[PDB]
Amino acid sequence: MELVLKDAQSALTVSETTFGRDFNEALVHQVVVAYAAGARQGTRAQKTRAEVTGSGKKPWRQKGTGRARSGSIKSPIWRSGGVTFAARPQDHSQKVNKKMYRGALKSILSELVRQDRLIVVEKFSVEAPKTKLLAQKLKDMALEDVLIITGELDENLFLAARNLHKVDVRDATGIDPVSLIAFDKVVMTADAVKQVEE
Amino acid sequence: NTLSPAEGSKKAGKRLGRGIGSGLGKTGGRGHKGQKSRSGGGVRRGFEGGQMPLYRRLPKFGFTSRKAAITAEIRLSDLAKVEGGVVDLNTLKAANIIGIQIEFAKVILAGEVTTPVTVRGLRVTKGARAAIEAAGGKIE
Amino acid sequence: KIRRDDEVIVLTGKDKGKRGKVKNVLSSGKVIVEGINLVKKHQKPVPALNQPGGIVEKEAAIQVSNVAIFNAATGKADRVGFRFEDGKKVRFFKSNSET
RNA sequence: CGUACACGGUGGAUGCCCUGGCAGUCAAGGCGAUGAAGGACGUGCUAAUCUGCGAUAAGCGUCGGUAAGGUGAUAUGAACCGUUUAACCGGCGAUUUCCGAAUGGGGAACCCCGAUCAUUAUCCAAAUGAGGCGAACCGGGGGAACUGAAACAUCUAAGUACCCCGAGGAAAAGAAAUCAACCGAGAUUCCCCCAGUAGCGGCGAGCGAACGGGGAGCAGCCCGAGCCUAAUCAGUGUGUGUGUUGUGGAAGCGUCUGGAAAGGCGCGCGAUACAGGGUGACAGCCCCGUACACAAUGCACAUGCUGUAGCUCGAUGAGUAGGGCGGGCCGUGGUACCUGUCUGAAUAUGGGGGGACCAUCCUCCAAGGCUAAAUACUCUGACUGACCGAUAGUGAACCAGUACCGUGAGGGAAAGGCGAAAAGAACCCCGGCGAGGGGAGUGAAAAAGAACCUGAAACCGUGUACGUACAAGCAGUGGGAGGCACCUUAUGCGUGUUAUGGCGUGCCUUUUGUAUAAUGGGUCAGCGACUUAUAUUCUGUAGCAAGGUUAACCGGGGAGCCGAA
Repeated sequence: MELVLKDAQSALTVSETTFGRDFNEALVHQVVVAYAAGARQGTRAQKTRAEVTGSGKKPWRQKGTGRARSGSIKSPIWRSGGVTFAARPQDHSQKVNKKMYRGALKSILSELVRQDRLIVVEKFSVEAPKTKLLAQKLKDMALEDVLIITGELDENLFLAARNLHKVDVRDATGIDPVSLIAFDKVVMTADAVKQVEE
Repeated sequence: NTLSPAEGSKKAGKRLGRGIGSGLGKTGGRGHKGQKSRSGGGVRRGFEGGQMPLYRRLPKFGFTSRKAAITAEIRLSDLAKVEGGVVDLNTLKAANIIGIQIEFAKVILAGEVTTPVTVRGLRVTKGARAAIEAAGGKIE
Repeated sequence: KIRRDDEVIVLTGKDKGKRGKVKNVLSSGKVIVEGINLVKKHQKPVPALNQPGGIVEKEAAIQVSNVAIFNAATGKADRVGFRFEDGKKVRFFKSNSET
């Protein structure tokens, strides 16, 4: 259909855009919890170039273990080494995929074209220097409660929004599901929508 | 405001698909239950990839053939007609998905649409003689 | 911050109004103001609280939350004593806002 | 004496807290003959431990910082130090016993000297070196077995475990007598891929590359003579940035509840400052602190500069290439590499190589040498964690690697929480008593009084309800009679236990069959056993459809893989 963009005055209408991809509310809830989990530590195992010197290391008995830098790894015997059991790649994270992670990235982009969601803002948004101006454009927008949700834009990181509640600025190029939905929710700009198309 | 956000933290993104109750790999939970193959199931798995063998012993055996030139490169009429134009000999094939690090091919008239472009190839079959003759050009 | 070199003015405890110089600051957060003391058994002006006991922790134990050093605001407290060799601290002391 | 409960106890679970662990990340990274690390013994007015020092002994001096208080952890008594500005935190210098590499000699810390090897050598130790330590990384040698092959002698585990020698903060390799899709690439490692392909193998099980391509990082150069000189060498001056650590400082309203608000409700404010802590209860605006800025230290590497100094001609290295005998090792196959014994060439008008041998193309030239860059731990500093929570987590949040065990190597625990404040029970009676008891006092609460928060179960005593010394045994169900006792769940509606009567042989594995003279448990609580990557083959659900997915590495890539006869 047609996604009504908004001006700085949060005008009723501007241009139009949209994303086509069967949005799945089955594709906007955990993923980033997995991001929230997986992004924080995870002892892989073999992933490391650690090697063995064999005997003759230093005048002393030093078992030829999967050593590296000055401490052993990989070997289940020493910490940070690979787990000796079965079914879990990293630490306490959710095993899984490259496609669903992306499928969620596509599906999420579609979530934007939903009534009870965000709204597209004109490019001029990136101009707003002060933060207070944003709060107003968010008030008249009737989405001030979205501060509990999140925010986004295009070109460069919005210094005026970064301050705002739970705001983790991001650019249309590099946006992760987490950004597209700091909790299956978000908000973007005109140019951003165009850039994200790719 | 300065209140415990109704909720605005991290458990958000998306359940891989259906209600993942817990991490995969779960079958017969902790404790005792089935999840296995009763009888002589234990110390070692059943199969191995062979047999006694009664079937594998000496059936109508064969052998390991010598490496071949590794022809057989689909070059169909059309998809080479409703595309580009003339000059489609050994030099302009990379454009199309017809380019094996090896050699040879063959023409398979998937379509009949006139072209009437010419195509070398280094191979030929019935239909390769037909067309590119009624349409024009010369095969090598 | 609070310094034993600063004069304080009680405002809540039964010693409300008394003026005096701090005698020492403890890591616990309790301050002892010179003047705020108790009367021992053999009539000895020694700082402490009140209840029967044996070996004991001296000091009347005052809370910084109910004391009154400098405190720019509409209060009943008045003047308070305060280093100088710093110089930069003199500028702050000269400002009705800092110290 | 059986059961339930009540009061008190035992015990210590549980709930909450935690000055500890576990894990990850960033930064930083060597110490010693001007005699270190470690250990011993000492040192504070009293000090036994720990820590710090060491006989100038938990300290002395200087500069800077800091700041008015302080005399380590211990908040004791006495005393003393500080504004001739100490305590406390940072550079440089002085002092620095004895043993210890020690090295004169001997020795379980005690008594008398450069010991031993070696170089130079004025051959005098005269001038020097080595001899030790250090968590594990790199290199060079020696080299198993259990085990797998469901036996075992090849093979496999292993070139691993273990032994020897040595370097650095990093090591090895390296400019091609190469590659061999070519009118082509073109130093060497490493990552991804190529490959689980070529190849090996009782060809049984298993074993297993490389060229190339895509990346990271890029640098090429030295030995006989002629000539001459801006490479090198010696010395001088001497940072920026960055990284680590340290440093500067003000401010609190109204109503209600409360012992006290950091509560609830109302109103207001700051934010290049939407970290954390403290303060009588959940304080971004009460205090520290955080932006900000400053200072110290390390970095010190480099750059600049003084005097040195190009370039040219010819050749290019034999017990080697190669062959034979016997072995080791390798994926190496008649086609890997190396050792040992014997034999033994030619030379660029030459020779080697392109996975078999020998004569004809293409490539490149050994038997001499050097060479920057591309990462890797965690001792140490800091940070973080959907990690654990004190029979959890490191063995160690409490004296822990302590108490304790063994001749020794070695082995190795348990023990956390009073209260807002100790504010820690004055005074009195009792008693052998600073014990304890009574009374009394403090506090919101001691039904906090000190292994002291909360405080369960097994269990103990007492007591309550109800039985009960003719009574037969799962110890119930239903029916009908007896009573006694209690009316916080008023209604001919229930409980506690119970007299009497009809029935009724704990609970778990093995076994054809167990109640069973078949095995296991005295009771309790806590503890206590199917998990990882990859690959293959199905299934259910979901998206899109001859196309589809990428891997290393970049939001791009399509290498490559599978499918398409």
